Amino acid sequence: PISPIETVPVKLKPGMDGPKVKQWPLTEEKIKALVEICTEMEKEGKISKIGPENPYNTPVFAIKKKDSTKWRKLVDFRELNKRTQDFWEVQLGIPHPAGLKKKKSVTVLDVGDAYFSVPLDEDFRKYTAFTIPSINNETPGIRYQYNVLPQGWKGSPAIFQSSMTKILEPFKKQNPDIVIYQYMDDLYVGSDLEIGQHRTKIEELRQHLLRWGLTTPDKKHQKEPPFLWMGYELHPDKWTVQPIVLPEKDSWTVNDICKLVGKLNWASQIYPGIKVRQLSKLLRGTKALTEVIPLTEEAELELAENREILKEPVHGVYYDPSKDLIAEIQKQGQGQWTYQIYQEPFKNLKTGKYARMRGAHTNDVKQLTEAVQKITTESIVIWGKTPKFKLPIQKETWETWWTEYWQATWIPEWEFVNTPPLVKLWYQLEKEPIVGAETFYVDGAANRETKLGKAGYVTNKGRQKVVPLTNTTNQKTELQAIYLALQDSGLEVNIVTDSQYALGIIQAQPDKSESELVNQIIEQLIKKEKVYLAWVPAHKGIGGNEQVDKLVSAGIRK
Amino acid sequence: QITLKESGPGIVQPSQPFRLTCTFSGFSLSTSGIGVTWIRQPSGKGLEWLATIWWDDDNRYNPSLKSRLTVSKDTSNNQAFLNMMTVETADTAIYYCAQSAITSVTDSAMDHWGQGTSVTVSSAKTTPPSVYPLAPGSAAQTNSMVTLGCLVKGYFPEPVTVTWNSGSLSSGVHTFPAVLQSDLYTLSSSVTVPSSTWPSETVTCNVAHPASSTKVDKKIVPADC
Amino acid sequence: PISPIETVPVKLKPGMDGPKVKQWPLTEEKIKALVEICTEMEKEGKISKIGPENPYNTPVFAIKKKDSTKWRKLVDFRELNKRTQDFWEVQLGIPHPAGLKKKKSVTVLDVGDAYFSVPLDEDFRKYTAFTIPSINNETPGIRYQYNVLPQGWKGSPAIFQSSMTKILEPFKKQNPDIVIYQYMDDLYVGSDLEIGQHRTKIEELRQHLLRWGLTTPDKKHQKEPPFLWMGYELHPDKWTVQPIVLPEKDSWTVNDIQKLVGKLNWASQIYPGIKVRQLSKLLRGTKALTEVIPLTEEAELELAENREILKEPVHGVYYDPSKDLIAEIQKQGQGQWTYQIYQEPFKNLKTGKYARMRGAHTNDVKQLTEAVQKITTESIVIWGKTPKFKLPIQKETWETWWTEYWQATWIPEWEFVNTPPLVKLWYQL
Amino acid sequence: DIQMTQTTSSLSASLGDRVTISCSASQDISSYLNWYQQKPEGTVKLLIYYTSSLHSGVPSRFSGSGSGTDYSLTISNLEPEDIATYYCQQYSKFPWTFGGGTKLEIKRADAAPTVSIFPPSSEQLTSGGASVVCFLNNFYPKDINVKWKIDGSERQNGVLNSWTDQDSKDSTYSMSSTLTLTKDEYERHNSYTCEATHKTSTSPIVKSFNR
DNA sequence: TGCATCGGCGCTCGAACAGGGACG
DNA sequence: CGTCCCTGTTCGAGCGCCGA
Ligand SMILES: OC[C@H]1O[C@H](O)[C@H](O)[C@@H](O)[C@@H]1O
Ligand SMILES: [Mg+2]
Repeated sequence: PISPIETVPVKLKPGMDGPKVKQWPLTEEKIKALVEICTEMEKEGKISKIGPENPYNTPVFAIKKKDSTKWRKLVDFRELNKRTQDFWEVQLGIPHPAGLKKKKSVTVLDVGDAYFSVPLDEDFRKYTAFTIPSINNETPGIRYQYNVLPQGWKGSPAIFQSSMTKILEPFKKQNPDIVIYQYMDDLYVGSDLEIGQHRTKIEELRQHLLRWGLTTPDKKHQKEPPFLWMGYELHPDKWTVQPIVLPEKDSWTVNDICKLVGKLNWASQIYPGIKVRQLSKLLRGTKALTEVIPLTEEAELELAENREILKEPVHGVYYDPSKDLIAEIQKQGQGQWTYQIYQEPFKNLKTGKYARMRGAHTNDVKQLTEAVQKITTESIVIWGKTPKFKLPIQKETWETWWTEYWQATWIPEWEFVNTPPLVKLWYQLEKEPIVGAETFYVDGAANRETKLGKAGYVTNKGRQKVVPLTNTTNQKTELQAIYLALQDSGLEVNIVTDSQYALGIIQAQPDKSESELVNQIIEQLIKKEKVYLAWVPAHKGIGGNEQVDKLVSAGIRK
Repeated sequence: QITLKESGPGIVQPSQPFRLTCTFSGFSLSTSGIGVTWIRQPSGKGLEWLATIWWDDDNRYNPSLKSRLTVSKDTSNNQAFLNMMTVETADTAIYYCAQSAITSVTDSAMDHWGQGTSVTVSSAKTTPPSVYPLAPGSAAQTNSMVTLGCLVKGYFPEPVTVTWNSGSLSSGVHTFPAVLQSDLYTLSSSVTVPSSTWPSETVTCNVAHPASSTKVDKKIVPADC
Repeated sequence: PISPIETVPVKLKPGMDGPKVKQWPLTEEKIKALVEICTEMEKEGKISKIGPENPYNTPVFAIKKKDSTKWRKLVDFRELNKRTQDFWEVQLGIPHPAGLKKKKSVTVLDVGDAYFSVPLDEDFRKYTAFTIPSINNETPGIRYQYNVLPQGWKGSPAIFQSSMTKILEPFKKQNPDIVIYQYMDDLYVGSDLEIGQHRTKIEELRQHLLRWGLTTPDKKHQKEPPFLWMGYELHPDKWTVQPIVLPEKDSWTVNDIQKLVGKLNWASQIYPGIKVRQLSKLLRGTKALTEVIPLTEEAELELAENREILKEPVHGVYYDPSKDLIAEIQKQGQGQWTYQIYQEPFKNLKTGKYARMRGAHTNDVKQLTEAVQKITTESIVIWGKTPKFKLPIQKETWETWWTEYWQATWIPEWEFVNTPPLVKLWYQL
Repeated sequence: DIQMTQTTSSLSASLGDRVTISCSASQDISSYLNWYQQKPEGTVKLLIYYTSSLHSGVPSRFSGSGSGTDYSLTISNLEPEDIATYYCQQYSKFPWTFGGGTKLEIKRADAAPTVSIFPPSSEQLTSGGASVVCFLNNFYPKDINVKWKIDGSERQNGVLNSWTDQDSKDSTYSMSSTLTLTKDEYERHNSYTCEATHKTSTSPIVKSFNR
């Protein structure tokens, strides 16, 4: 039957009226087809014939499943959806097997006719009016309207979900020791009761739901591990992600790449370390979808490594509350990062990967932080607890970094795990002006109306240099000057800029960047033995600054 | 201007209870941070924390004794009390109360102390001392210094006051602390006077026992044989 | 139902809608507490279950107050407060006591409860919706909304103000020397009484409030050290400014002179007559950094002089109550943190240095959040307004832990910045 | 239950001297230890609060030093009052606990005990009892040892002892010791020997008598 | 002869925004 | 001072994967 839950009130967006969309004609066959379907639906309470005064309509056509040869009613709710008020979606994240606990007995159920069992707000119904055209030009079509949650309507998910929550609500207050993972119309139920006592509860539940219009068809797994749930197979002590086969196709259009990387990412959750930083860069560059792209071997390497892993069968385990969480990070190919979350050593719970790069110029200490931050949140989400970390960075490296960085930072409890490629700061600016090295007073400039400018140093030892540049800008140049001073220099030097932009990028102890100029500057830094930069308020006259200023403002200033 | 004074029964039947009262002036048990602490010091032994009653009745008891202890107060009268149930001889000690006070995030000490109260646990009944003289025997006096003594045996309770020649002698005197013997007290005093003085000049020992309202004299006549 | 009182209508700033801010993750610990506080708030009918039909949201979390050991629900109503600023600020703004800054001791009472006894304008309710997350997303979110004035919403103190003034008439007339100021869910009480007598008058206020409905949290006072509870009182006198100071080197190399010039230069924007020509001359040609330039007598004349200009608070700085308040924090290292509060740039209204709680645990995040609370408290006390924080941290790092160290009923506005240690315009040695 | 230990319990020094007493904890008490002074009379005062803070009115020659598990009280330069018993109290955790106390004394040239033994008074004997008193007077240092012997045979049944406190003026000690026998057990022997072994004479100072 | 809707995640790209400076 | 110009940050779009 139809549920007796009070209906959730639905409005149209402010100032908007219902959909008045024309119905295209249909084949005499398609029509009579719909006519069957709708009469069944009308007889089942799902829809009801409507009056002439109803001015709305949303298209309806029918199509058949090639395998069944049976037709199905598809209603196109795009305009209603466009006009239907906003909701605050309540499905806040998808559950994960990793967070499940081991339970004595377990059952999974699925509700039948989910949406079609929940009443649609009495007042919103007229908008769902649709027409199934008359065999001909003869009579106005047959008008109908929805009395339940329409398939493909904007509010059916949020509303069925809330509805299901209210329904379970009482049953849960009376059975606080039976976990019920409620995902849309699927129910994972488990408890630590005896197969008997348990079944006597699972029955009690289905009954309660029936009383509410929710049917629990014999498409329920009873004492049936593997339990097929949310895309995984659940076994008593281990769980598996249902088989993941990647399109091993001949050629590769960008779109094919997405379908591959996405599939891989899905795998990153259980298959230890998956690199994708590789073939993913393919998408890069303004490519149109169908357009094929030459599968770089750099990318070929990935796929290779990847597939290799996916070949090896793995699994994960359930979470035991007493034994705290352990998350270990691994450093991968530059940019990439893998991790495994476990409680008992080689028994992983879940495995994932962090590969985003925040900022143009960055560095492995940062990325490691960024990695640890993500893992934390993801844990809070699955276990509501933060984990203990094992990181490839010695307490020492960290001590220096966080202690000297001007930004505040931290990492929750952890310990160093010796297992390279370890993370370490590659170079280090000096704290004091080193004596026994020149002092290259760098600088640079450019003209906004020409795209070109000069940029070079003027050391204390009367020395000069002034390379000309086109397609740059103060920032580019003042950053360029500092580059020269790093080549035209011994393994010890004092540099001096007037630019915070430049100084800032450097101090961050970057060890990778988006622009070469800086990758090359990082290169020069990891190569010295004593670099030291000091800053000076450009345009004031300070020491060897006027020098380089006029020297570079040559044909831009006075 | 802060003072504390312990009061109690001084002598208590075993298994019975006693109630000590600390009367203080100069501060209030109402002022946040303040509290009164009870300390104990058995005869000859060191300090022992008993309990602390705080301005917010969030009292603390010494584990070993929480069972027979109860701290309390009458804020309006600046008094604090310590009840002790079923006392045993081991409870015989001096009991102090001390103003204790939390002043900063770090400072918490027992700022001022009282002089104590002597609680004695004994089923003994008040008994006056038996006084016996002490005069050397076989080793008759020589032209040097002689040492006469006095023995105050089996009395209860304390104290006894021993002086020589009604206060006249006080230089070579030594009155030793008493000891328990069959739940009774026994102590001696010794005097060392030049031989040219005794027996040529009487040397008597005066023993006073407040509790029994007695006073006795013992002339130290030289041992005849 | 709670009060026969007629609800005062509130309307969002024209052209702005209600908050549609998403609910962030929550540790089991907080959810459990959040669930319990909400279930019971529901029974007593202060909030009401609601579903997807309500398109608004504000996030919620809870903090276990070190204050009283009892959990405290916290709804981050910053969006909503911003979207309804004409109501609680211009129209029914609660006046500020100049004198509150001047007391020797000032205690804070959490009087949120007072709010649960006033109906919230029936229409305005949809805007206070919030959702409760579930570990591992075992179920959808549980939503609610308020019927009584919510805690943490700037509207409440504004509305409840008539009732509050009434409630305090007694106590305030029998203590014409104590100062009381209401800022959101708190009551700032300040006296010049000896601490012990202060600590008492507070309990007395706590009483008067009780003899009137208002309950206020029981603060713990442990007997074992540290006697943290000794900090409860605020002392607006140990509240001093941190001026900028020019070093004092024995001999000044090039390097030093340079740095002394940048800073003295920077400072020139704050203070009037900071002159640097005379002193830069000493660095007149392309010299090597380590060269011990001997200080001129012409120069020295001013180094040791500008510093005389650097000993008195930026002159000509007015506090316009009509404007905002910004605060910047610089991680000076060694658990050190400095801060400036201004409305306009370089016209600071206050500069100071939050030292460091011994319970810093070598956790910058923890210390910053503590610094942000400290400075916020100072702001409320001094001007009765919360500053917007330019925070020296990475947004996504701060957002992962700040709640773990938060211990306040309010939440100030904040943004993130990444400005390197240009010049220690604000530091020492 | 944090046991507090002051190892040195009895300590002799001299006016002018600088002294240091040890107080160690069973576990880091984070400088939540106080120092108490207890004069020979028994009145107890507070010297230092919080490892090393000088309680008001306390002479500026007292210093608290210490941390974690180990702490030390340091009396600048001894005056005659200072010669007292000292206590350390810990307040990191209840139950509050005190050290064992360190008695600070006065160094004096050594001195042998002036032994004297006494027959059982006539009166005591008349009643039916017999105590044999033996005084060990004004000797130094405190550590002395007595030994009874009857007709050469050593006896320990009936011997009660009493030690005095360092005398205030002459800085010495004294000791009573009383062997209590029955009137007949006394009259059932002849030799009564009191033997004092003191760190002065490698030979025990003896004194005896024969009823 | 549409295969919707809602949610979470990954990847990229490209608005929109917020300082520091530079020209006028 | 009013523009503009140059970055670096953030966040949503548009695809894909997975769930019902
Ligand atoms: O009031 C100042 C000081 O007075 C006393 O000496 C207290 O023992 C101490 O804790 C307090 O800090
Ligand atoms: Mg420049």
